[PDB]
Amino acid sequence: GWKKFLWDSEKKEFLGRTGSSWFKIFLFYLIFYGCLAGIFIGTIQVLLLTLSDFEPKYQDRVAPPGLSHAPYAIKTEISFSISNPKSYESFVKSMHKLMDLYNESSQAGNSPFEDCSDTPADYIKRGDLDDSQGQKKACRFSRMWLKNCSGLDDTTYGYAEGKPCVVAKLNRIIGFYPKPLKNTTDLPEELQANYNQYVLPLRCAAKREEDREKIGSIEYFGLGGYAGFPLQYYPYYGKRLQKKYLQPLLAIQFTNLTQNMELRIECKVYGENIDYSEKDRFRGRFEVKIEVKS
Amino acid sequence: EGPDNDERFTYDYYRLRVVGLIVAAVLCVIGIIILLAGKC
Amino acid sequence: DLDELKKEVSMDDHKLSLDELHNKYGTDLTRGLTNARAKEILARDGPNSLTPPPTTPEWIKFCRQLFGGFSILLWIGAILCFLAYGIQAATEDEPANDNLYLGVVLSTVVIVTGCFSYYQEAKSSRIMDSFKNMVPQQALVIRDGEKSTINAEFVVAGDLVEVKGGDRIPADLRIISAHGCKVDNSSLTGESEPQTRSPEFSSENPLETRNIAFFSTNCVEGTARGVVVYTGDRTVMGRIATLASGLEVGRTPIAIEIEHFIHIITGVAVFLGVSFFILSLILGYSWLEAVIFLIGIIVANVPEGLLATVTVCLTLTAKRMARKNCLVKNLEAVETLGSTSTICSDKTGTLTQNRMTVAHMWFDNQIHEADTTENQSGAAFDKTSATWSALSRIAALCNRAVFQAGQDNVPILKRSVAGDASESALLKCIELCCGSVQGMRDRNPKIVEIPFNSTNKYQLSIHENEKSSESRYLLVMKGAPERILDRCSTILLNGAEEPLKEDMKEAFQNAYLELGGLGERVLGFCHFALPEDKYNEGYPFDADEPNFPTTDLCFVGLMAMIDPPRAAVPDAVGKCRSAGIKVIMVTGDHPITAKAIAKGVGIISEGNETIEDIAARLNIPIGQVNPRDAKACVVHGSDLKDLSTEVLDDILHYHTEIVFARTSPQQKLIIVEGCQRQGAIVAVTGDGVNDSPALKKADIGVAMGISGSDVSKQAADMILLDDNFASIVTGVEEGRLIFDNLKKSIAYTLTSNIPEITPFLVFIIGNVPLPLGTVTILCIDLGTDMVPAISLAYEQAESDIMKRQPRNPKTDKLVNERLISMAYGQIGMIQALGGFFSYFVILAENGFLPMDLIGKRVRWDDRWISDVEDSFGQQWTYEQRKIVEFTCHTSFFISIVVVQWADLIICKTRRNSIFQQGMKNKILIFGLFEETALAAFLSYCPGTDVALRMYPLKPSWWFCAFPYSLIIFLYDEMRRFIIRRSPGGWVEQETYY
Ligand SMILES: *[C@@H]1O[C@H](CO[C@@H]2O[C@@H](C)[C@@H](O)[C@@H](O)[C@@H]2O)[C@@H](O[C@@H]2O[C@H](CO)[C@@H](O[C@@H]3O[C@H](CO[C@H]4O[C@H](CO)[C@@H](O)[C@H](O)[C@@H]4O)[C@@H](O)[C@H](O[C@H]4O[C@H](CO)[C@@H](O)[C@H](O)[C@@H]4O)[C@@H]3O)[C@H](O)[C@H]2NC(C)=O)[C@H](O)[C@H]1NC(C)=O
Ligand SMILES: CCCCCCCC/C=C\CCCCCCCC(=O)OC[C@H](COP(=O)(O)OCC[N+](C)(C)C)OC(=O)CCCCCCC/C=C\CCCCCCCC
Ligand SMILES: CCCCCCCC/C=C\CCCCCCCC(=O)OC[C@H](COP(=O)(O)OCC[N+](C)(C)C)OC(=O)CCCCCCC/C=C\CCCCCCCC
Ligand SMILES: CCCCCCCC/C=C\CCCCCCCC(=O)OC[C@H](COP(=O)(O)OCC[N+](C)(C)C)OC(=O)CCCCCCC/C=C\CCCCCCCC
Ligand SMILES: CCCCCCCC/C=C\CCCCCCCC(=O)OC[C@H](COP(=O)(O)OCC[N+](C)(C)C)OC(=O)CCCCCCC/C=C\CCCCCCCC
Ligand SMILES: CCCCCCCC/C=C\CCCCCCCC(=O)OC[C@H](COP(=O)(O)OCC[N+](C)(C)C)OC(=O)CCCCCCC/C=C\CCCCCCCC
Ligand SMILES: CCCCCCCC/C=C\CCCCCCCC(=O)OC[C@H](COP(=O)(O)OCC[N+](C)(C)C)OC(=O)CCCCCCC/C=C\CCCCCCCC
Ligand SMILES: CCCCCCCC/C=C\CCCCCCCC(=O)OC[C@H](COP(=O)(O)OCC[N+](C)(C)C)OC(=O)CCCCCCC/C=C\CCCCCCCC
Ligand SMILES: CCCCCCCC/C=C\CCCCCCCC(=O)OC[C@H](COP(=O)(O)OCC[N+](C)(C)C)OC(=O)CCCCCCC/C=C\CCCCCCCC
Ligand SMILES: *[C@@H]1O[C@H](CO)[C@@H](O[C@@H]2O[C@H](CO)[C@@H](O)[C@H](O)[C@H]2NC(C)=O)[C@H](O)[C@H]1NC(C)=O
Ligand SMILES: CC(C)CCC[C@@H](C)[C@H]1CC[C@H]2[C@@H]3CC=C4C[C@@H](O)CC[C@]4(C)[C@H]3CC[C@]12C
Ligand SMILES: CC(C)CCC[C@@H](C)[C@H]1CC[C@H]2[C@@H]3CC=C4C[C@@H](O)CC[C@]4(C)[C@H]3CC[C@]12C
Ligand SMILES: CC(C)CCC[C@@H](C)[C@H]1CC[C@H]2[C@@H]3CC=C4C[C@@H](O)CC[C@]4(C)[C@H]3CC[C@]12C
Ligand SMILES: [Mg+2]
Ligand SMILES: [Mg+2]
Ligand SMILES: [Mg+2]
Repeated sequence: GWKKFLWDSEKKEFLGRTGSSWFKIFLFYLIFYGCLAGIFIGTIQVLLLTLSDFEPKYQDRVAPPGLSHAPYAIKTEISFSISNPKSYESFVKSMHKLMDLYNESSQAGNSPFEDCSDTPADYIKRGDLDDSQGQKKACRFSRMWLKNCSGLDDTTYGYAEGKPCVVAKLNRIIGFYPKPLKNTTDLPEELQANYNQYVLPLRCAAKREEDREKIGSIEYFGLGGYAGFPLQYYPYYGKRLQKKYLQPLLAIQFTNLTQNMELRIECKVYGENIDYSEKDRFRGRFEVKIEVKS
Repeated sequence: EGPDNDERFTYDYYRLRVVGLIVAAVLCVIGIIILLAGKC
Repeated sequence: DLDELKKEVSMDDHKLSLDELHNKYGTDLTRGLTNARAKEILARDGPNSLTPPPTTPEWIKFCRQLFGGFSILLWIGAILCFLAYGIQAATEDEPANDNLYLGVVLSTVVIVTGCFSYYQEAKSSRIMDSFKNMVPQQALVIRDGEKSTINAEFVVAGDLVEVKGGDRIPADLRIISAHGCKVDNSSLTGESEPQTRSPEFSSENPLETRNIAFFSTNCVEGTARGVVVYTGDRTVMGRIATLASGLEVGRTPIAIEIEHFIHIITGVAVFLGVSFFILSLILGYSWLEAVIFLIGIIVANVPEGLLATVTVCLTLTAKRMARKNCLVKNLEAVETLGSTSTICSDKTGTLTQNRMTVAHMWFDNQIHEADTTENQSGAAFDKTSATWSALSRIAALCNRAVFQAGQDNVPILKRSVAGDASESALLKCIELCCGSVQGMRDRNPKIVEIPFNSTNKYQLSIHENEKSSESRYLLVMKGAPERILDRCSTILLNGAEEPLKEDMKEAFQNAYLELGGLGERVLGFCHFALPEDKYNEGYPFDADEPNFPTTDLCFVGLMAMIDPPRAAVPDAVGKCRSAGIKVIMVTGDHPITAKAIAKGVGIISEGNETIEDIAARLNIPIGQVNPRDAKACVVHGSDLKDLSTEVLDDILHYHTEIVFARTSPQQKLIIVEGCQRQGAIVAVTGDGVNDSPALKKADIGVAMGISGSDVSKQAADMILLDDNFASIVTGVEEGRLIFDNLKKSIAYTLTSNIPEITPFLVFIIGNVPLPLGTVTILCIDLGTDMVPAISLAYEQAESDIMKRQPRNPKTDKLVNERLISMAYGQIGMIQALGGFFSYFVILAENGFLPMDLIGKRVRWDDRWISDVEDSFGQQWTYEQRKIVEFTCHTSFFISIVVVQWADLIICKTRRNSIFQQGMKNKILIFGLFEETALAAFLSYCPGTDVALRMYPLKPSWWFCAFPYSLIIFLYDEMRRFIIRRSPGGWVEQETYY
């Protein structure tokens, strides 16, 4: 058994068959699998011929945009010691990775960058989603706009003396026009002052009623000095039609933060085509657990 | 179209679920019919 | 419980004297034992009652069903799942609970299967308990010189016991004085007729001598006395029952097939795991992760539903059998009949009816045959001549037996008749085609009768003649044909009378040898009209002197009789032989009768010949002929006792029609073992206790239900509640049909394996998002798939199953490499490709093109990256991309169902085409419809994306698996075509299961 079914010397068989058999089976499987591969490839090519290169056919799983930030928190918590420098390195490294893309050296010349209104403005339509006109042009976004959180002055961005920053960002969606709430009698409390129609407002607060008192002065930095996103940076025409495109950013400094205590801060954007979800905690709003333990 | 192109981001999943259920129900019935057709 | 001392043939102290017997056990031949001494012995060794069986608690046989070979594999699978969960819990934070769900599910599957199988075996046990009708019995013992009737449990060794015709022999007695006592030794020794018990000794074999009464036997006619020699379990049938209980059980063929099946499943499972373990270690992953990968691939290669599918499959075939009165105690004993290739049968009670019946009759120089079948379904014998009427008067009058009071309800053949078996057979035949004998008897008053004499060798009697025109006297007499022939001089031919010239005397001699050679017992009947002038109506013929003319009588005709076989016995034997099943007769009866019954039922085909037959046809000694020219052989038990192992092997290896006669139960067991030593499956069919050791050691025992003994009924595996022998043919047919169906269902549940594993393999090697989730694999293996696999059992035959030769056990298996090459190699591969196709389509329509999916799992899984760029530049949050992955799982599962449609259709038939067999199986159609309705329900019902994580699909996706399904159908169709046109070719020895 054990030895024979492995190698017999009368019938000159190996594992069961002769030399000419293993070849018949191997050749059959090679031809069979080859045909299988060619068929699968053909059915995938017709699929490539069914889709368009300038627009995703289905855009419903990304209708309400998200709200992400610059620091990379493992559990949406920012905890670091003001003494030990090797504590906030993971934060600054990320922050830097994000801002390193808005360098002026990158944004230069007429192409493909264009100087836009230094003050919030309206939408700008660079035509349809075609290849007729060449690569569209995107508005320039300077670093310096963000005043105390730019890594140009205090590389660390704040984390050095108990005053961290948080660069918020709106998720890029093709053909998405941000729309703000109108001036009518129904509008949140916060939003009444400084109603620049052209600005999408971002406002942070405390999750619990108690924490209000322990959170100090939320100082926002942005285009024009407002706490929002200028409507002029939209819409986004997609990578293929707008490579070298920069999305607006909003900096948030959490000055006067109580020491040695976990603070739950929820930031939220307001607008018509913006809706939140009780399941996705990053759809329109975001949560951060800051704790400057020193 | 233009600014108010809100329809480009909506899908009527409700009507789809309703129809898919009607169909599932029908297939289930037909099945039962075939199964008991002969024992009567 | 020494088995070798129980395997030995019975020994005894029969060859002794009445003085030696009384001197060995201690006992007064005329006064018996004393009550004080009787109680001293009763308490000294134990009551005369067999030991009850070894009770089996119900919790024990439940734990048995929870184990085995398949349930054990599922048990180890659950254990592995929990091990991997423990490792993930102690090594990583936020451990997914996928493994804990899969483990509790596997445990539940094993528990449910056990509950169902146990419930079935209990059902059979209850209907089995409704047959033991044990009524207490009391014996007649003589103590201190007085007769007393005491419970059977109080008889001891040494006291005197008296028996009377109609009672049961309590213990093993040593007859001391008898008065024409006869006993029925059919259950223990297998002797169809009543052997007379005489105080004298006659044969060296205790079973053949007449000075010993046995346990469980009954005294038919007469009274006798005897000293109890053996008592309690130490009796003959006690040692036989104890031996039966002390025998092993065995292991059916279906079980061995399931075992080798698990062997292959584990071979490929541990192979894929240890290999992808070394491969993962070669690509950078850590050990902690590789261990989980190994366990995951091993668990993924285990069929959770094949267990439930196989059990329900076998149960469905067991109810078809229960509908025709064939009950199986176990569940796998339903397949052993189909795999049998050598049936060892019993004669008395199994091959025959154990009831004497009038077979042939002689009259008007012509042999007439009578119907000897239970339900009376045959040919009449021409009841239009006067000769027959005179014969009916002779037999109906010169006969003293009468039906037992209160039988007005049972049929004419199954009623109780008080008397000898010959007068009973004659009474039944006359009452059958001549109406009520009670009026036939009161119509002619019996005047004087001279009982059968040992010297006269005849039974005669005179009665009045009911002719209202003839007041003469009628004289009738019956007896041995030779004696009666020497007392006649006339012959009633067609009514008139004629002389007894040598022409008819020779025709009578040839008729005598014709009925005699048929293994039947013949009797002669004659009558005469006494002249009323020499013997008036007033003269009384006292039985003292010659008042009747012994000679010058009128012979009317001979009447033979023998025990006939059951109705469907010849047809069933022929059907078994047609299927290539070797029929070997094994019985403890006289060879002169065994050979005749063998030739009459088909065991010894007409034309074949034995060595003695050749020596008789040539007129030469038997030591000269060559034994190779004889196809059939009659092996005597006495000769069987002195034979080596090789000799028995040669007996079965050179003789095709074998008949073992005068074989003891132990020898029966030896014969069964001699058949197994070679390598064939054996089925023993019997009824008495002598068959208990044969039914137990055989691969499958078949006990009779009405005519069977309680011991052989409890030691058998299959019971024939209707005593129909055709059920054996039905069983051998069903055993095959459900086998080809098990093969089809196994290939079905194994084809889905591949499109269920491949996703994870490409997940680790290619780093693409997870294609098939865990709750989907579960919704496939334990949901939709169950109904179709169960339906595959209802498939009819393709070719004649009762025509092909029995399957070879050493070469044709249940799960070979030809199946694995199809399910795991060709169909499963196409199904996996179809699933991946629907997958890529769903991700390409939402924005993730195939070029950007390779290399994303690290960020696609990360829970803190709320900005994942797709092929078009859009930013997707974590929950948004997860919703799409889940919708891809839902469509993958639906693709599986779509390809399963064509798989269930190509699995319906193994060789034949669909346009030939046909879609007449309503269950399969229902399976497809339900399989589709369930998938639509799981996707479209609200709250599923919350509970099970299955999102609705867009009507254009459901059509991504259709081309693959049609291709599967066309490929298998052309496959099942070259096999038909090219028999024995490459496609057959490579893809023919
Ligand atoms: C986008 O801008 C980044 C900053 O640009 C600077 O400021 C702008 C406004 C302009 O003025 C521009 O001209 C400036 O360079 C730019 O990143 C910068 O790249 C340089 C070149 O590698 C870095 O200089 C090196 O500094 C290290 C030590 O760095 C310390 O501080 C940083 C934080 O700033 C920490 O992350 C580090 O861990 C250290 O703690 C020096 O050791 C190193 O030495 C090298 O040069 C000297 C001569 O000076 C040689 O003798 C040595 O052998 C070495 O070769 C450099 O001096 C600079 O740190 C870095 N800035 C930051 C903030 O990281 C970025 O690359 C630009 N990206 C794009 C895509 O344009
Ligand atoms: C022998 C075995 C017989 C078995 C019979 C089984 C019975 C089949 C039972 C039902 C099937 C019919 C289903 C019809 C449903 C139509 C409902 C409908 O209104 O659906 C519209 C969708 C278009 O969706 P949308 O995304 O464009 O819009 C979405 C717009 N929103 C989401 C915004 C609202 O369309 C769809 O679902 C398309 C529906 C699919 C079209 C049916 C294709 C039939 C395929 C082969 C059969 C060919 C037979 C040939 C005859 C031979 C005779 C000898
Ligand atoms: C012998 C003869 C036998 C014959 C038997 C016939 C049986 C009857 C046959 C059919 C009955 C059809 C019933 C149709 C029910 C429609 C319900 C429906 O359309 O609900 C849709 C909405 C949910 O939409 P949404 O906005 O949350 O979508 C998610 C949107 N997002 C995720 C993007 C945010 O419902 C809601 O809100 C409220 C839902 C309330 C709960 C309704 C319960 C329905 C569940 C099961 C019934 C279906 C069984 C059919 C038979 C199948 C057999 C296998
Ligand atoms: C990310 C990528 C995805 C990867 C997915 C992988 C999915 C895995 C799919 C299938 C698993 C394949 C594993 C091997 C299966 C072999 C089946 C087997 O072991 O069944 C057992 C049979 C016994 O059968 P029986 O009972 O009838 O025997 C009766 C003998 N009596 C009667 C004479 C005594 O034993 C035999 O067949 C003898 C054993 C023969 C073993 C052959 C080994 C071939 C394996 C690999 C070859 C690769 C070479 C590639 C290079 C080609 C050159 C270019
Ligand atoms: C592009 C899409 C790709 C899809 C690929 C997957 C396809 C798989 C699904 C269906 C395949 C259907 C194949 C059609 C085969 C028809 C064969 C046929 O017709 O052979 C005729 C037979 C032979 O008769 P004979 O001469 O032996 O009679 C003798 C009578 N004596 C004895 C009285 C003389 O006649 C008979 O079988 C008796 C009559 C039986 C009539 C059956 C009709 C039902 C057929 C299919 C059910 C539909 C399932 C749909 C599943 C989807 C669920 C949503
Ligand atoms: C011959 C014999 C024929 C017999 C045929 C029997 C067929 C039976 C047919 C239908 C009955 C099915 C069960 C009905 C379930 C109703 C559930 C329901 O009406 O849910 C409505 C609400 C959804 O509300 P919402 O939209 O505001 O939620 C928003 C949530 N946000 C916003 C956080 C995402 O539910 C919730 O909230 C919580 C959801 C609770 C989940 C319950 C689902 C059960 C899960 C598995 C069992 C299925 C096993 C398959 C059995 C197959 C049998 C053939
Ligand atoms: C004859 C034909 C039969 C056809 C039937 C199909 C057979 C099905 C076979 C296998 C499927 C069973 C697998 C059980 C899956 C349980 C999943 C589970 O436990 O998930 C736990 C989830 C937690 O999720 P999370 O961490 O995301 O929550 C985060 C919540 N935050 C973030 C808001 C805090 O909790 C929840 O979903 C809460 C809701 C609990 C839902 C329980 C549903 C149980 C469904 C089936 C069990 C009964 C089946 C018996 C039928 C057998 C048929 C032979
Ligand atoms: C994209 C392309 C679509 C094409 C659609 C084409 C539809 C064609 C419609 C019907 C097909 C014609 C009907 C065939 C009737 C044949 C009747 C017959 O007498 O047959 C006998 C022969 C077998 O002879 P033998 O010598 O081996 O017997 C040996 C017997 N012994 C072993 C005892 C010696 O049978 C054979 O050749 C059967 C071999 C036939 C293999 C062709 C399979 C065609 C594929 C699909 C059919 C469509 C069904 C599904 C519908 C999908 C709807 C979307
Ligand atoms: C999306 C999924 C797509 C899947 C599509 C799969 C299509 C691929 C189908 C077949 C390709 C395999 C062809 C292999 C040919 C080389 C095999 C070979 O070297 O074979 C040698 C033998 C000749 O040796 P011998 O027997 O004389 O020696 C006797 C030796 N001793 C004793 C061992 C028997 O060859 C023979 O016997 C002749 C046997 C030839 C095999 C015929 C199998 C045909 C099966 C399917 C074709 C139908 C495709 C329908 C698709 C419709 C799409 C819409
Ligand atoms: C920042 O928070 C501090 C408290 O931590 C505020 O200063 C306190 O003011 C109270 C009077 O209301 C004094 O009793 C405390 O002694 C002060 N503490 C310190 C450390 O100065 C301060 O006003 C806050 N400043 C802003 C801009 O919010
Ligand atoms: C019936 C079977 C055997 C036919 C299989 C045909 C195979 C070989 C055909 C079908 C579709 C074909 C592909 C169709 C499109 C392209 C894109 C082009 O830029 C390179 C060639 C390539 C990649 C083709 C290679 C060959 C291909 C895969
Ligand atoms: C015997 C063969 C040829 C029959 C094939 C029937 C196929 C085409 C049927 C079976 C089930 C059907 C699907 C059942 C449910 C739905 C959901 C509904 O909202 C749109 C139609 C859709 C998606 C159906 C399309 C057609 C479909 C896939
Ligand atoms: C994902 C890809 C690369 C895996 C390809 C696996 C192929 C090569 C494997 C899958 C199933 C395998 C077959 C499974 C069963 C048998 C039967 C045996 O008697 C000879 C080997 C043979 C014929 C195997 C050859 C190799 C085989 C065809
Ligand atoms: Mg018997
Ligand atoms: Mg047994
Ligand atoms: Mg599985």
